[PDB]
Amino acid sequence: GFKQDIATLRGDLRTYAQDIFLAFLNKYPDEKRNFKNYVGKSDQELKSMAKFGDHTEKVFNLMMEVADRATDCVPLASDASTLVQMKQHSGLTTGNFEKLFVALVEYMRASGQSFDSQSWDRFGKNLVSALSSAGMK
Ligand code: HEM
Ligand SMILES: Oc1c(Cl)c(Cl)c(Cl)c(Cl)c1Cl
Repeated sequence: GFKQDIATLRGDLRTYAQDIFLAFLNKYPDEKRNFKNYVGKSDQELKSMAKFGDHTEKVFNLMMEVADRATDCVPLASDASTLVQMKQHSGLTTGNFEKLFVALVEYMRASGQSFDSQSWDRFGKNLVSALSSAGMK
């Protein structure tokens, strides 16, 4: 289930984080307007850029902490308010988080692995709800 999936992702996190984030940026190319430094690069080129690998791993590091702290795929209000208050997320709306979790769930659904895609879908919707409640537009 969901807990085992957090372990599975953590056991190869650099690779999972990079491949899921690339799936997000390729499914939703407009979302690069938040990452202007990633424009005009192929997947292989991005995976060569120090900040791509480091930023994406840190994102997933914190996403897995938030998922691990969740009950029944519902994140702590403390984690939702951290994600809202982050200066790095100044620009963002829940739609930005929605698209990332659509890409993550589609990635899990395409993988040959027994990922609980249903639970990640719930987690993505419940994090969007918690982000709105904590004052993200
Ligand atoms: C659960 C979902 C997410 C988590 C846990 C998360 C976490 C983080 C973290 C930890 C950083 C700091 C990275 C660093 O400085 O090395 C960061 C930066 C950032 N995040 Fe997020 N993030 C999430 C979703 C999103 C989404 C959906 C967007 C935009 C569509 C976004 C846009 C950014 C931007 C623009 C930065 C700063 C520039 C960059 O890191 O490349 N985040 N995020
Ligand atoms: O560079 C980044 C990567 Cl790889 C990911 Cl996955 C995310 Cl969510 C963000 Cl915000 C940045 Cl800046």
